[PDB]
Amino acid sequence: GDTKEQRILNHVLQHAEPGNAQSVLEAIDTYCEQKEWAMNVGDKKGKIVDAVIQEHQPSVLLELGAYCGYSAVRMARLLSPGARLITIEINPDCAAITQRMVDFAGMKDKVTLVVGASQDIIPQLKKKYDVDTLDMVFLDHWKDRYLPDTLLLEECGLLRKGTVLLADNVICPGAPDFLAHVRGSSCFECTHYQSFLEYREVVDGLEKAIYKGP
Ligand SMILES: C[S@@+](CC[C@H](N)C(=O)[O-])C[C@H]1O[C@@H](n2cnc3c(N)ncnc32)[C@H](O)[C@@H]1O
Ligand SMILES: O=[N+]([O-])c1cc(O)c(O)c([N+](=O)[O-])c1
Ligand SMILES: [Mg+2]
Repeated sequence: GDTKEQRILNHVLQHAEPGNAQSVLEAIDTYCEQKEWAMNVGDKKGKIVDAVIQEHQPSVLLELGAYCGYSAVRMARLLSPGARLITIEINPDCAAITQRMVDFAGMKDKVTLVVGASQDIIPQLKKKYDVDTLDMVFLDHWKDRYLPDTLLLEECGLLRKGTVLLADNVICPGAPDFLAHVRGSSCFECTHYQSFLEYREVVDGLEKAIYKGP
């Protein structure tokens, strides 16, 4: 047998162009529109992710939630030489898929994959992954972790003035406690980017929260 995540990977390996990150993204998006929905950020919201990366030019980018590697490929392809993406994924099989997808897309030199839970890895980023502060964070893991991991990132000293947090799914499925925190707090300057849930006409949005200092 096989799983949805394996079928998405197999579609890419068999139909996308090796070394062509854009072709990998398009193959995933086509498979998910035509065959089986999956929780990749997708094309519409992905254009917004792309725009945030282009506006901030992060040198150290952290992703929480890798899944099959769609967003890791999408983001990595816009980073400059010497920039790096650290992506944390709790499920070892998804992590294996993500590394296979990254490698196929020609992005392996940009990406450090970490297997584990964000809450376990964040407190180790400075000591084990040679992070000082982060330039940007993409939150796209289980939504009940968005608030507590944001507080962990801050308390661990990983945010600096101007660090960008970009959170998927703030409308659907929703992340209301995260939203109330960053919006209400004087420590974050927030902008809402409304769009659509991946591969659907359901409304969703992203929140961009720029840290302003403690
Ligand atoms: C929405 S999918 C990620 C999609 C990906 N960002 C993309 O756009 O291609 C969410 C993932 O977060 C992972 N996950 C859930 N809780 C986690 C945690 N605490 N730390 C790391 N990964 C987690 C899940 O195993 C799943 O792969
Ligand atoms: O249920 N969904 O439509 C989604 C969509 C998403 O984009 C997700 O990131 C998600 N999740 O992490 O649980 C779920
Ligand atoms: Mg999502």
